[PDB]
Amino acid sequence: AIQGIEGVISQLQATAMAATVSFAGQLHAALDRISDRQAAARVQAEKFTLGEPGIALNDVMADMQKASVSMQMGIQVRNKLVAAYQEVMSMQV
Amino acid sequence: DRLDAALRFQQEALNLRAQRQEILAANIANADTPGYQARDIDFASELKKVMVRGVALTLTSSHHIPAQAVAVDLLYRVPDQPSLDGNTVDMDRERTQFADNSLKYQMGLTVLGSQLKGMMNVLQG
Amino acid sequence: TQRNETSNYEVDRTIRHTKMNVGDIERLSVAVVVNYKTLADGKPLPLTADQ
Amino acid sequence: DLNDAQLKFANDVESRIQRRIEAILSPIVGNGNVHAQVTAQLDFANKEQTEEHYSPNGDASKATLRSRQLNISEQVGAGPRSTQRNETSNYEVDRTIRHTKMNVGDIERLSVAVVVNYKTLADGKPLPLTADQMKQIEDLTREAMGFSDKRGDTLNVVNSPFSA
Amino acid sequence: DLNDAQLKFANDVESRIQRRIEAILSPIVGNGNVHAQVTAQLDFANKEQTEEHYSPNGDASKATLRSRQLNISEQVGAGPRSTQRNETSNYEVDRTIRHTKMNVGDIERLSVAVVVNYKTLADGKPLPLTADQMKQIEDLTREAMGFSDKRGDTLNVVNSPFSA
Amino acid sequence: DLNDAQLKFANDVESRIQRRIEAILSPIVGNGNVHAQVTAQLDFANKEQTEEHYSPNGDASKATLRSRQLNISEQVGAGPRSTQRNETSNYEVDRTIRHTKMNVGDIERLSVAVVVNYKTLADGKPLPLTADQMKQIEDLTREAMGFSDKRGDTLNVVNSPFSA
Amino acid sequence: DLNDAQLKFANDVESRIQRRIEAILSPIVGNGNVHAQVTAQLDFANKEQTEEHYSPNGDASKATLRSRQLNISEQVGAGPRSTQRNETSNYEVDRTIRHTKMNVGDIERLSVAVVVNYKTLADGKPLPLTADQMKQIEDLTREAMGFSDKRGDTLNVVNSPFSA
Repeated sequence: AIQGIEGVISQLQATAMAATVSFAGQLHAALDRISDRQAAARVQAEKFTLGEPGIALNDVMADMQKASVSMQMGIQVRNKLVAAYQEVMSMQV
Repeated sequence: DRLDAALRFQQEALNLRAQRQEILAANIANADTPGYQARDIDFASELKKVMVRGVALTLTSSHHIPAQAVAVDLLYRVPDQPSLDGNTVDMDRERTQFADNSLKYQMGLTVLGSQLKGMMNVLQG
Repeated sequence: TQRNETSNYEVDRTIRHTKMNVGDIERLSVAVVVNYKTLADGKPLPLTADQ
Repeated sequence: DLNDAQLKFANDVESRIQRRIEAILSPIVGNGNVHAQVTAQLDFANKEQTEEHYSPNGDASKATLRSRQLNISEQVGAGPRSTQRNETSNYEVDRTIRHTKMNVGDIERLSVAVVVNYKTLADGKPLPLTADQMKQIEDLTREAMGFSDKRGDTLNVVNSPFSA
Repeated sequence: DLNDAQLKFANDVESRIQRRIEAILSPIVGNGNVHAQVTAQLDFANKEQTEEHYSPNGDASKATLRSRQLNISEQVGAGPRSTQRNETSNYEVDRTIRHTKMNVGDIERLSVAVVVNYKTLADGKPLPLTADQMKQIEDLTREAMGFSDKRGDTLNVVNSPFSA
Repeated sequence: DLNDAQLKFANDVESRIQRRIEAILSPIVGNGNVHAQVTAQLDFANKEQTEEHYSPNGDASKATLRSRQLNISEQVGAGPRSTQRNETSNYEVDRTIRHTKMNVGDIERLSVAVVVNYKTLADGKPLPLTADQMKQIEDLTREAMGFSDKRGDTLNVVNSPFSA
Repeated sequence: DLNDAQLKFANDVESRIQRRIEAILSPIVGNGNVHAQVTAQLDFANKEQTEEHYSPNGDASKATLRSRQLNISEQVGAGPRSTQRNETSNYEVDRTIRHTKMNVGDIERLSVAVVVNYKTLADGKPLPLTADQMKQIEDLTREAMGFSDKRGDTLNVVNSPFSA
């Protein structure tokens, strides 16, 4: 809106001028990547089921397996993080 | 994006094997149509060119059709013998290539499955 | 003949945000009355069309 | 509250326009031989505007490109001709964002009423003014009031003898 | 509040333009034989603008390239000719970003009213001025006021005898 | 607040230009026999600009390369000829980034009004100046004011007898 | 604030150029028989520039190589000839990065106005100077002012008798 183009003129005027890492942001990015891969695989499989011509079965299965691998990696990382947190928060200070 | 990069070569080779299998099956189907020239793809060259290397409409709105945006050089197989109907499909070569392509497709499946199996076995604990 | 054309455009855009003032005038009607002209004699002579 | 402040703002603007007109109309017509009053239609509405402009790039001479793929095929056998041209072009366009916040209290339409006196000579006869002098007064008042046609300004100067 | 500050700013600008005109009009016409008043239409609207310009690269002579793939094939058997040209080009373009914040309080349109007196000789007859002198006064006032045509400036100088 | 500072800045610039003109116009025309006033249109808008320029590399003589693959095939059987040329080129281009922050308070357009007196000899007759002397005064004023045509500077020097 | 400092910087530069001109113009023309004034258009805009230059390597004689693969095949059966040349070359190029920060306060355009007096002999007749002497004065002033054509410098020296 008006707010949005003010923001975009601000962006350009900082770009002209040019010419804190947070763990929560990284976790959100990783979750978004896993969800995006899963959604892409699901959409491709749905389209292939509906008889779309330009999609092959081997690609569908490979994409599903890659999404499964990514989600398993996410699960294992979550398990390790939870174990570390529960170990740290169980101290006697 | 390292999982995509690690599995890219074998998946692309498998897709190319499926495409060439479709082309060989089309060659076998048209074995008796006159004036047909047998076609095929050079697997190696196409695979390297795919590994080395449309425009969908901009859906800025949340209420408009997504529309559509919409490449292998088909090489002619050199004929073995002349035929009066002008059909260059030599069935012996096509059958040998069909068996070879099916076998190599299965091998590509085995290799890709082994890679995925190892990657999933590493994470299992 | 076959022609497949796909084009993505960028368009001019103008957003105007307006907050009208409270207390503006909508319709003004005015009633004016003038007197006659009493000369030195005292006769109330009416005004003219030009005046 | 705020309405009274706006009204006082309008009154000050009108009074200053009146004084500016009187200042130039005094030396030639004379002190007291000229009276003017000003009314001002003002703008107390807060407006915010953002403007985006794209330079057209439909002409190939002014079109700026980043990537271009041109596949051309001609299989001549007009006979069994077969022409095929697949062209893909990505452009970079000029862009101008203007953000404007209009001032509160601007003038929308100014109408001014000016009345001048007659000329009483040494005898005392109230001789009216001439057409050239009236035109000069009109021009001077237009200059003083900042007369403009986009605003819709109206000016009326009439000549009449002042009452005792 | 802010409106009064803007109005005082306008009054000071107008007064200084008036004084600058009077300063040059005094030595030749004489003290008191010239009166001028200035009104100023000012700009109190905050504007911010960002401009992007791309140099055109449609001509191959001024086109800057990073990578170019040109596949050319000609299978001559016009007969059974077969020409095929696949061209892919990636360009680098000139870029100019300009960020501008316009000043608050600039002048939009200046109109100035100047009145001069007649010339009373030793006898006392109010002899009017000449066309050449009037043109000189107009030019001097245009110079003093900073007359410009893009702004839309209007100037009116008239000659008339001053009242007592 | 800031507007008053800008106005005082303009007044000081105008006064110094006036004094510089008067300094050279004094020795020849004489003390008091010359009066000049200066008005300045200034630039109080903050501008920031970044410029990128790419040297063209369309000519093979000035083209700088990092990697080049040239596959050439000619299967002559024009007969059943078959030519095929696949060329891939990666270039390195000259690059110039310029970042500019324009100064606040620069002069946009300067117009100057200068008036000179007549020449009263020992008898006392106000003899006007000559064309050559007027041209010399114009040139001197142009030099003093920093006259330029890109800015749009205007200068007007007229000759007239000063009043008592 | 900063504008006043810039203005004082300009005034000092102009005064020193004036004094340098006067210093050489004094011994020959005489004390007081020469007056000069200088105006300076200065550069108060902060500019930063980075320049990259690549030496061309299109000629095989000046081309520097790291790795080169040249596959050549000629199957002669022109008959059924079959030539095939696959060439891949990786180059190393000369590179020059220049980073420049322009000084704030540099001179853009200098215009100087100089006026000289006449020559009063023992009798007292104000004899004007000669063309050769005027040319010498022009050359000396050009040397003193640092006259250059890239800047766009203008110089005007005129001869006229000084007033009492």
